[PDB]
Amino acid sequence: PTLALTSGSIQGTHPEGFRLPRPKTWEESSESALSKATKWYLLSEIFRGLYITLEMYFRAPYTIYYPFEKGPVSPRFRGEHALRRYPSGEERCIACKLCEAVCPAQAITIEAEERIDGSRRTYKYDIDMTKCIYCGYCQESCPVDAIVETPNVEYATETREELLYNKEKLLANGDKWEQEIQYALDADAPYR
Amino acid sequence: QAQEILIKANKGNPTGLTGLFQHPSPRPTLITLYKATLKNLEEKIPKESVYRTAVEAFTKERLSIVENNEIIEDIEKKIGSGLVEELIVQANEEYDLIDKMAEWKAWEELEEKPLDDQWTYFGKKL
Amino acid sequence: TNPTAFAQTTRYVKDSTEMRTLVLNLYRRYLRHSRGFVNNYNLDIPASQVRTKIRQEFERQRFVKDLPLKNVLYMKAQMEFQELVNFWKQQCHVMQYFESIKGDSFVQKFLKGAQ
Amino acid sequence: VVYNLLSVRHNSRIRIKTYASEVSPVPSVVPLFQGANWFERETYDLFGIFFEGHPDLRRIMTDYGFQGHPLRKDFPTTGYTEVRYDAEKRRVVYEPLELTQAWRNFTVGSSVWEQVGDGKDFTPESFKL
Amino acid sequence: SGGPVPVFKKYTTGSKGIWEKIRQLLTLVPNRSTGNPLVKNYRVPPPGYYDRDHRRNYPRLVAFDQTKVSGLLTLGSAQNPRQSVSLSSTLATIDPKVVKSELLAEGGSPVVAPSLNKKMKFRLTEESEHGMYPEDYPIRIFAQN
Amino acid sequence: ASTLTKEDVLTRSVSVLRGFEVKTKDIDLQTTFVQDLGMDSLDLNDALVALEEEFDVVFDDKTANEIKTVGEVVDFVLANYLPTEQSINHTIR
Amino acid sequence: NDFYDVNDFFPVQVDGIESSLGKYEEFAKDAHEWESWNLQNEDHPEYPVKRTKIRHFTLNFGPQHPAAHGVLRLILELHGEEILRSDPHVGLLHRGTEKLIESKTYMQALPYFDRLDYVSMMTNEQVFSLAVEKLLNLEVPERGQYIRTLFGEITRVLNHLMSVLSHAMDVGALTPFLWGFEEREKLMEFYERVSGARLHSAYVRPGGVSQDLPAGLLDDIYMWATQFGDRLDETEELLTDSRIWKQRTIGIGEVTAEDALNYGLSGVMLRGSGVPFDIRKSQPYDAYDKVDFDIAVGTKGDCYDRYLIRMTEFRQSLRIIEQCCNQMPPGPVKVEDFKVAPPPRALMKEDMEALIHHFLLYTKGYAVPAGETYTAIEAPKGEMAVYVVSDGSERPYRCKIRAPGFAHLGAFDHIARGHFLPDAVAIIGTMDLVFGEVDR
Amino acid sequence: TDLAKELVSGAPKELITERVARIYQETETWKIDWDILNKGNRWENDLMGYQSSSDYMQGTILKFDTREGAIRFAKGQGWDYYIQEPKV
Ligand SMILES: CCCCCCCCCCCC(=O)OC[C@H](COP(=O)(O)OCC[N+](C)(C)C)OC(=O)CCCCCCCCCCC
Ligand code: SF4
Ligand code: SF4
Repeated sequence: PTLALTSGSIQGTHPEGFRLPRPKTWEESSESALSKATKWYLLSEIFRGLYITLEMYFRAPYTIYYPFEKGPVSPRFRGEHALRRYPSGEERCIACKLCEAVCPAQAITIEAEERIDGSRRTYKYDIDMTKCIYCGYCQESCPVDAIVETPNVEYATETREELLYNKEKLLANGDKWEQEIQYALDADAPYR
Repeated sequence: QAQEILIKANKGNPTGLTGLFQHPSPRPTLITLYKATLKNLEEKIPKESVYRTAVEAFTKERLSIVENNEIIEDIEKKIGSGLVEELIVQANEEYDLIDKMAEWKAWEELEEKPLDDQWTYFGKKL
Repeated sequence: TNPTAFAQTTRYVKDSTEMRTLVLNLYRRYLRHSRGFVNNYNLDIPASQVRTKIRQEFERQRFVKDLPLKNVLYMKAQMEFQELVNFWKQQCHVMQYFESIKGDSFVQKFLKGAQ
Repeated sequence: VVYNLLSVRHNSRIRIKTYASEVSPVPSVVPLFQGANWFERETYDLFGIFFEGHPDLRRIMTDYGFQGHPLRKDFPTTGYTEVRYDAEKRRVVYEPLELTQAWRNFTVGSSVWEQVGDGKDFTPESFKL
Repeated sequence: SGGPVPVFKKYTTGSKGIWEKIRQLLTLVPNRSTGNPLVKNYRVPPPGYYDRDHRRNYPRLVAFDQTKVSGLLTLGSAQNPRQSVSLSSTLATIDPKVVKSELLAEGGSPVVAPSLNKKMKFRLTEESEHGMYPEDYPIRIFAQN
Repeated sequence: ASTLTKEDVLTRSVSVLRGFEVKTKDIDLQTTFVQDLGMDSLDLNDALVALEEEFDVVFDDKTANEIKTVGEVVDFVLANYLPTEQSINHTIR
Repeated sequence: NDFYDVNDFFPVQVDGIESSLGKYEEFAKDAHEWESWNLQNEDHPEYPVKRTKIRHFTLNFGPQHPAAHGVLRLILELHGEEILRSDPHVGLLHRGTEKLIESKTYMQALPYFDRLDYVSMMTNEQVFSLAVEKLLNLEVPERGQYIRTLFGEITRVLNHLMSVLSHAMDVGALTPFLWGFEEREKLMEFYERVSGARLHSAYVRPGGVSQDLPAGLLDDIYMWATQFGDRLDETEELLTDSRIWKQRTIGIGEVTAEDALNYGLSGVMLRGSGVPFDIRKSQPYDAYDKVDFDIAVGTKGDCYDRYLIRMTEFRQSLRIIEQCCNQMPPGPVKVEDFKVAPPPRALMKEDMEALIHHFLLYTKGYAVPAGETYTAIEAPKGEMAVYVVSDGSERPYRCKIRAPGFAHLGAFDHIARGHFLPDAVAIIGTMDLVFGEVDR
Repeated sequence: TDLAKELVSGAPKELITERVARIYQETETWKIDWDILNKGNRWENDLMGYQSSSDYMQGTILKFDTREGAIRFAKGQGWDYYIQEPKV
């Protein structure tokens, strides 16, 4: 049976000893007047605070030396978008427009047609890196792993126009970063 | 008749919850305010109003349990609605509602009827 | 909680005549602060110009008819008063507020592109 | 207009839902809860709903002098104007909207079939005819 | 139980040689580490249909208005049987013995608001248990009991 | 002290009134505002605010709908004229 | 009025003023020069004093202040150094998130939630994931809900380090800020190993998580746990018992438990006032019922109490991390329904059924059955909740987000009234403001 | 219907006059969208071939439920419109 008879609940029941005890008065302090005055006047806690800070003065700092050293990276790192390529040389991408649909920021622009050989490829593939959010749905959406994000981050540019990646810029990165992307994929294959 | 009932104190011992001082003489003051609640029902709220029946279902139940128990701890535990100081608040603000509910005449028929389409979400009737 | 300077409760006025008097006092309130709006926002137009533009603002929409839509127009105009008097809008917005603004024949619109 | 309430005492939540029109006012819940003083200003700013009895209702989320209430369905997602800097005026000025790339609409290839049906009832039998 | 733990049980850079004994004499708390991770262990090897369907059986959306509300007190229930039909008139003329079982619970006692989780029961704890601040600090620690 | 008299208000009142579109250029105490000068709501407010800028006296909401003649405004300024408090430098030195 | 403004002793009737050389009226037209002939005493309460309403010193605690966690035009009206009225101007970061979600699918709307609070990411997206899961009527498997509990705690440590230490830094203690930020760098490594990006981990998706934990992550998570235990101790060395830290915070910003409920405060600024309520307990979710932990409740409702609660939240969170590492179950990490989760790439290219759902998931998205929901979770700031209306479409119809920092900033006027300008910084710091979350 | 609600919606003056909204039906519900602009609806950007636009109502579609409900809305906002009856 519950306390619904009294319009109460077991939830409304505060725990035993919930209420506060009586507050102390000046005659109910353990440390005598002289003991409290010495800590107060001689700055006992501040001097302890100083000493603990001085402990850290004799410890090795965490600082690393960029750009001579880099911080760690993971095979799942999401960085510069890049268009991959088959070993035989033919482009991996077959122009789903799965790319243009998933992209949350609408940073992917694809236009495609029949190639001369007839195999389905795309002649326009632009990424607005100023509009992208480096979400990662590029890499996840590809049924042929054609678009992947390299572990690169050092590509800051003077003019914003350089941040509009057309197909050739994406293909240049795909060749330039191919061996590195091999490290990333072959180290993340089991978990996908 | 000019009376004054202490709802919450402004000084004294804390009660865990901030800004909620310990009530000096809660137990009879709870009994007084609980009794004054039942007087307010008999003057304002009609008989068939289930709100009137719902007030007595716990006001009489609690107020009876308060009187038998003479320890402040036992009043909370069996009622099971928090501290004694909070139990004062629950009785007091419920008393005001009896004044306001009667003013609204919330025992009557639905005052404003909704239109046909108002409570239908995306075409399919709820 | 303490409400800010030049605040009014949002009330659904159920009288035609009371709304008439509320507006009339409001129009004077803008004119009383004519000197301030020039000095606060450093506007290029003198005090008489602001009153001229304020009058052009108040003369513009005096013929509304719906009381339920009268309160809404009085509510938001109160916010415009409160935002301006409390010096909340930036300097640029007031300068561009007064800096806004005859058509052309069909041949003129046909040639360049119309709309 | 929705009202989510919390009962720390009884450990439950409730949802008061009262309709409102573009012109029909809604009484303010400030006299009950002072915590809706900022939750109502957001609702007015993004919808234009007229709240009756608010101690001070005004813009809280949009720009000063903004025109229109954005969270409406007829309000375009891109807005009506965007700003830039005009060197001759020597100030940052509003201007009519211009998009170098328009918001492509991909809803056209949506579902043409039914997705979900009635489902399985779970109503306790004490609340049936 | 999170009691004090020595320095040599924490995966961190330590002290080798007499400097360990120098550290244990100067440092206020000898069982704290410098915080630098163990280069020899930490990150050493780098990372290189109907039977199973429920969405289609989602609970339905049913709304109960004054018309259907009145029907439960008069006709009864689909388990224990007993247009615009207004409730207010029904409450004005109906048997209170219907109320004390249908509209109310436990002899007319008001229904306490249903708990989002019944088993949220608290107990006050003590310093020797949770290892937190002593009593003078102005907080108290609660547990799930 | 209040150095304004009735004539001083009356003499300077006309010049402000001569600065706004008035049906007749003859304005005195007996002259009205809405009738003689043909001023509606918005027209009359500008003149009333203008006299606030020269006479430095604020008109309240109670008198707003209760103004009918120009003599009343002239007499009102005298009952509601004070010199602005001068800082410690101006007063005593 | 608007531009300027204008008794005990008996009103004494004195008439018939005379001098020794005539009457008052005989020399009335000459006595204005005679300053000793005036009849208006300056001490009289009814004496006409007309003074312009010169406005009080209104400093702008504006956007360009290091104390601000964003762009906040905090219009403070102060006389002397006390605080009379405060009117925060939020909106300087209104990106219009609620407007944009209505035009994007349920999967595409997830990355918006990591950008609400810059520090508590996986908790933010957990509340939208739970909201969609509640509507989808699908439940995450066990190992999925344990990953969300573990990274629920790590996120809380990440958020509280930003909240407590900046609050300590804004007071003036620069050192604890830098000691803790190395731990955030150490904790952000865990985010980057599972998801890929350091900060905005679009990891907790509706229907479990994104990808399984990398091998050996538990070993590295646990190893940090042993070392991290000392990091709080040194933090408590320079803050907890220091008298300067106590002075700056004790009795500063007193919030009553009854009044905290009135303004709808939640999180630390509701247990600071004494109410022992916690959402992780009131509504268990995502393997929080399995673990055990102690909540902290204050007694005075001031900044120092909320500091102690936040410090306790460090150790209690570290307590769960040990339990989550130990009690980790095996199995899947996301619901094995191809309609709400991508199929594995080993199977997408082998099974015709797998490829179809991969193609259909990313072009049209999954459809959420109609309804409405309001799921609230214990965010590090407080109660964060989303109101989501499902219109049977692959895009949500209404997405209102309850930001705990939004309501708290509203109660700034109630809290900061009567304190001094330095106490304004302490009050803001203990509110744990992140104006990305405030202006969602 | 008689209410000049356009003074409270904050919409620009061009929506009342120079724009036309179509009330169509794609198979159980009705929709409203605005007809395209004469010129400047879509011009090819000369930098990257982006589909630029000056029309701010191109991406807006309102999903209604019943025909008379849509017509009520269009009259309420003071919108010029025409109705396309679907073929049986
Ligand atoms: C005969 C003995 C001679 C001693 C001479 C020295 C006295 C010095 C002052 C003692 C009193 C005191 O520091 O007091 C603390 C005062 C006032 O505290 P309060 O307002 O009383 O609050 C306390 C209320 N209690 C009594 C309930 C606790 O504020 C402070 O925290 C000041 C902090 C000063 C920090 C300076 C750092 C410099 C470091 C130098 C080396 C690196
Ligand atoms: S990473 Fe994501 S946001 Fe960026 S271009 Fe690819 S799909 Fe778009
Ligand atoms: S998903 Fe892959 S193949 Fe398809 S369009 Fe994108 S890059 Fe090309």
